[PDB]
Amino acid sequence: MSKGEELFTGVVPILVELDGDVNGHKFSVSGEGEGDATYGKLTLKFICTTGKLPVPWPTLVTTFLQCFARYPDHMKQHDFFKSAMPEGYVQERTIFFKDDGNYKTRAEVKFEGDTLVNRIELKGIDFKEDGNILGHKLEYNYNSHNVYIMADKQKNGIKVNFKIRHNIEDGSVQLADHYQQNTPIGDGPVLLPDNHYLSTQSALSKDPNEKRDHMVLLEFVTAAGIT
Ligand SMILES: [Ca+2]
Ligand SMILES: [Ca+2]
Repeated sequence: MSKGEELFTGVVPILVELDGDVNGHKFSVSGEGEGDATYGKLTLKFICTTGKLPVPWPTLVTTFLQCFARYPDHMKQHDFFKSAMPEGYVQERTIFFKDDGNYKTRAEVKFEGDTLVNRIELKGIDFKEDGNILGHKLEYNYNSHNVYIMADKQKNGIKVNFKIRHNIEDGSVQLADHYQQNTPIGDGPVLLPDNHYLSTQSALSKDPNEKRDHMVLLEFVTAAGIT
């Protein structure tokens, strides 16, 4: 019921490009993989191209593709993300790390030909030198979360909020509160959803032959909350 829905019935190649500055530490990440929205499935490999990543890889997972969520057929009228394609959407976030600094991000997600592209600028400030982020105290793992979606009708987009729980090496938890807004790039109509959420599961791993600083990500994203 959108033109965009049909762009995602098969396997779609994905590119991710991020430039970051966290407390003056500048870095870039390039990612490649593919997405199969029929199964809510994402498989991606990220590589830090400027050397060693200066923050923990788990802190960047949410920044590095919600147009690949599997929306059940009865919920397809609530898929804002695909409806903005191919022209795309801007995805903006503030991520507040409890007792620590914050990330501000701006992403443009759209098709470049047949390839779905996520281009990101990230700015992190007020981080603690011996905090869990700059001190690299977060485990290389990931929890499952619900991301809550609301229409923003006076902006023709959506508002999204959720809390990520990052495991800390001492057994504790680093909360990362996400405030998110998405707005279409083009001028065409989009689908404005009723309230609902995306259930997310993610698995981080390493490529045994890769010597560069990297992250392999397997994700499943499923819309829910409307019956
Ligand atoms: Ca450590
Ligand atoms: Ca309605």
